Amino acid sequence: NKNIDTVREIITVASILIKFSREDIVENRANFIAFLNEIGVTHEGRKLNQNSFRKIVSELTQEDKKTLIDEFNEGFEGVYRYLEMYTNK
Amino acid sequence: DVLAGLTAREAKVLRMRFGIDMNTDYTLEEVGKQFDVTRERIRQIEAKALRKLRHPSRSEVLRSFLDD
Repeated sequence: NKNIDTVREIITVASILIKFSREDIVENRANFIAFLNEIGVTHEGRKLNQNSFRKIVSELTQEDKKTLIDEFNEGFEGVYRYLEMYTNK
Repeated sequence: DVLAGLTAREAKVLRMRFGIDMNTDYTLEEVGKQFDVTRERIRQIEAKALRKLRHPSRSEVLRSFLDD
């Protein structure tokens, strides 16, 4: 079902990664997105490859994006800063 | 919760997907052993996920000689 619920899921499951095991496994572009696919959080029937992974955060409603920025201070900014730093095309 | 850093949402996805039950009584030392164990559980996940990543997208990894 929904895009923002899935984004909320991804940020929740990644915030965990970020503060538990830290910059070790987060680093490696493939390993990071592979951790999300491991548990099978899927959207529109598709498992999130580097296209679909960034596109659900990038093609996201400004207001619901800002809601995450607002409420999840360190958690959203955490995945945000690392995804724009690490994950290219 | 605020001290070690974890949100109610995060504890819920843990006991949804990762299988680890935050639901019992938690004191300091139990929180301690559970953080250890929960963190280690992720590096056990790591292992299993790097078997689904069969294709060569490996930049660098930990052999013997280049240790920290």
